[PDB]
Amino acid sequence: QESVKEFLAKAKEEFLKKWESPSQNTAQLDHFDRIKTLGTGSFGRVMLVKHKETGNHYAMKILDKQKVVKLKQIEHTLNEKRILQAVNFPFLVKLEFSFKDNSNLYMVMEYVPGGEMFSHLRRIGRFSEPHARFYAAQIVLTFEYLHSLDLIYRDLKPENLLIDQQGYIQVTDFGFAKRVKGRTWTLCGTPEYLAPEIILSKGYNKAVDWWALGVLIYEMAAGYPPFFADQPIQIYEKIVSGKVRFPSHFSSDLKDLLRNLLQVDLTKRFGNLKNGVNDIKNHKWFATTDWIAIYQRKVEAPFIPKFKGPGDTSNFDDYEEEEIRVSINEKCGKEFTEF
Repeated sequence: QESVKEFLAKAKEEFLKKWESPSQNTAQLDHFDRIKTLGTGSFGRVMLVKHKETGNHYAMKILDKQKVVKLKQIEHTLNEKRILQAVNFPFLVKLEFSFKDNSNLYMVMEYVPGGEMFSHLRRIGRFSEPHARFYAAQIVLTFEYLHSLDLIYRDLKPENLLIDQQGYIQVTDFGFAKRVKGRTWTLCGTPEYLAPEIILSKGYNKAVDWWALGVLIYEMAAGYPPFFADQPIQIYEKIVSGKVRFPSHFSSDLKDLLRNLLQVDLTKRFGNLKNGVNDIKNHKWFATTDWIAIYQRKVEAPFIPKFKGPGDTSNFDDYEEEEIRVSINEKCGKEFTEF
């Protein structure tokens, strides 16, 4: 409908204004108190912090510049911040401030206290089809938004979907997101979610995000991913074969949708045909979904996470607490000039 076309035209205008003129240097470290480490990786961490004057809580992602350089993540880190400061959609975590110092890069996000979808899925075992469909619809609308801005996301997996106080999704971690008109070539993503054309080192496109949506829906409704194996080389063999076995408890509509998203030939894959996202939105599995009501957050969620307040960390786990050190000498200044 023209109403959807005009919504996406405005969304792209607002994105491009911030993309061309990015905000920089909008807070500093000593404006915040550190509370707890919420998760950790190769070159970065995420910490719960509290702003000292307003009392608001935030999730602060901290990247060590020297480690970003050594793990060959310069361009990816610059993509992450420039995209996050320019987007705006109900199911994306919001960036509130960004800054750098002699040692680190910082992205300060709104804190979502309900935890990762991954924790809730593994607790309960699997989601019913209605529960999986409520989350899937939010991912379909978010990919329709991002792809209309020429953005590929490239990191869909249950750990990157946080559950908010209303039981809706907020997508976090734009470390592999990129603005792409046409093809791109980098190997990135978690093994169980990789499309065949990434494994085979091709020039690939936004169709890899619709493949990853098929893996996510399968894992939500089964409890485990479709190409599961003990080591990556065996996972990759299963993916490129694309043979998939479905549990008997899956509906016939779910099986049919998943055969069309987990299509090895990217030129035949739902989301990547002449009708684009509408082949997914009009599929029988989504017949009960009110797309407008989902966007407006008017549907009652299947599940509300248990937590005590905006500073509660009980839905996240425990990590060794390490210093946030800042050198007296500036490191890697040239590489990160635009941040």
